[PDB]
Amino acid sequence: EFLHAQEEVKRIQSIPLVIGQFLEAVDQNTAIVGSTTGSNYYVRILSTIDRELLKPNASVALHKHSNALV
Amino acid sequence: AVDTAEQVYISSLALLKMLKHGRAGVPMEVMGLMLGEFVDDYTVRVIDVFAMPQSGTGVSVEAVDPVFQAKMLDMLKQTGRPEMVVGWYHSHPGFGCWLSGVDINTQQSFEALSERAVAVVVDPIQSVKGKVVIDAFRLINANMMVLGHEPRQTTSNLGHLNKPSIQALIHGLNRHYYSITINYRKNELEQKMLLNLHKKSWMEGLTLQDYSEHCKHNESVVKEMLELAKNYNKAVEEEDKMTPEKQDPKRHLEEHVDVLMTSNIVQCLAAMLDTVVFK
Amino acid sequence: ALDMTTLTIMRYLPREVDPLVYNMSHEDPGNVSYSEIGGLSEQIRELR
Amino acid sequence: ENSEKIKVNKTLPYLVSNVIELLDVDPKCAVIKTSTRQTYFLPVIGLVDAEKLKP
Ligand SMILES: [Zn+2]
Repeated sequence: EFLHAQEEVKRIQSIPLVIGQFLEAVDQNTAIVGSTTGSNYYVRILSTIDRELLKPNASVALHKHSNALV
Repeated sequence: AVDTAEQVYISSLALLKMLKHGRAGVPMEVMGLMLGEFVDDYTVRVIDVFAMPQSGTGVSVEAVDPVFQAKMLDMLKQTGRPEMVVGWYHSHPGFGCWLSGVDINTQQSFEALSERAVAVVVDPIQSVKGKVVIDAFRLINANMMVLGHEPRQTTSNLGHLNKPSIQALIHGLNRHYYSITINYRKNELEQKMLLNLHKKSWMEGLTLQDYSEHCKHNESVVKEMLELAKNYNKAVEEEDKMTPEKQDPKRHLEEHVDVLMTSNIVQCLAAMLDTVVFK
Repeated sequence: ALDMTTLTIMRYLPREVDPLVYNMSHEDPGNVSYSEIGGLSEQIRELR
Repeated sequence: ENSEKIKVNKTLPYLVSNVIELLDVDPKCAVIKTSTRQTYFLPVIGLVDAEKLKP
C-alpha cells in the first residue's frame, strides 16, 4: 500500500504542471506562490520537496488545476 | 415513496465509452444517453452508453435528436441491446461535476420522461492520471424541500460514507439535485481482459534493459550516495542532543540504496538466467 | 504548437509571427528603373 | 444532410480574430491571434478557402 501511495505521489507531479514563483513559505506543509498566470495563491506544498531548495525567488511548478505546488 | 441512499452501477465498457467521448469533444461539452436497467428502488445499472452528435444548441433537450436515438435503439435491439434509456450524461471540461441551469432543465425533461432516471457528469480533463471524476445526479423536487423534508430516507450507513466535494454545493448540490453514490459493477472477466493493456509479456519480462545506460544510472545514483554520505556525516555531527526539530541525508540515502540495490539484483539475476537458458 | 487539453508539444513551426512585417515586405513599389530617376548618377552608383 | 448539419453547426458567436502566417502543411495551416489576445494554430483552416485569406 505504501508503495502504491508513493507511485500516486509521483503521478501527481507528472508533466502538465504550470510554472510559478515561490514567495515566502507559511507552515511546514503550505506556502505562498506567484503563478505565471499573474495571480498569487495560498498553496499547500508536497512533503517530498526538499524545503532547503525553496527560496523566495525559486521557480516552482504548480498543479495545473489545484495549483498545488509540487 | 422517496428513495434512500441508493446506488448506481455502471459497467466498465460504459465508463470507458464515457471517458473516451468526453475527452474527444474537449473543450466543447458533449452529451449522450445511457442504456441500462432500473432493477429496483435501491440500484440503477447502466450497462452500455452510446454517444449522440454534437449540435450548435449545446448540451440541452434541443440537442437530443429523437430520430437519432430512436433509430439507434431500434438498431441495438436487433444486436443484443434491448435496455431502455435510464439516463443521460454530459461532459463538463474545465470545472467540477455539477448541474447548471440548462443541465437542471434537461434532467427535469428526463424525469418527466421517467420516474427515477439519473444524470451523470464527467469532467474529462480533471479525470486523469488514474483519478476518475464522475458524479451521478438527480433533481430534488422543490415541493419536498419546500415543506422541510430530508432529501432521502437515510437507512443504513451507506451513503454518508461518501462526502460531497465542496465545489459542487456552491453550484447547487443538496439544494436542487442530490449526488447518488457511484459504483462500478466490473466482473472478473472484464478485469482480466482489461489487465492485458499493462500485462507483462514474457520476452519483455526477460528483457535486459541496457548495460551502458544501467551503468550510467548507477554512476548517477552513486554520486547521490556520495553527497548524501557527506550530509550523513554532517547530520551525525549534530548529535549534541538539542531540541527535536528525515530530511537531507537519511530518507534520500535510504530510498536511493533501496532502488540501486533492487535494480542491480534484478539486472544481474536476469543476466544469469539468460546465460543459463538460451544455450 | 500545443494541445489545448494536455499541452503536449506536437509540432515545431517556422520561426515567429507578426503579419505587420509581412505587409512591410510585400509592399509593391512598382517598376522603377534607375533610368526613371534623373540627375542622381553619383548617388545611385554610390548606393549600389 | 451534410449541409444542414454544417449550417446548424455554424453557431453565431464567432470571436473575430486576425490571421497570421499560413504555414505550409507537412506530416491548409493557419496561425490566429484572437480578439481575446491569444494565439492559436489550426491544423486545418475550416470552412474558408486558404488563398481567400491574407495575413
Ligand atoms: Zn452541463
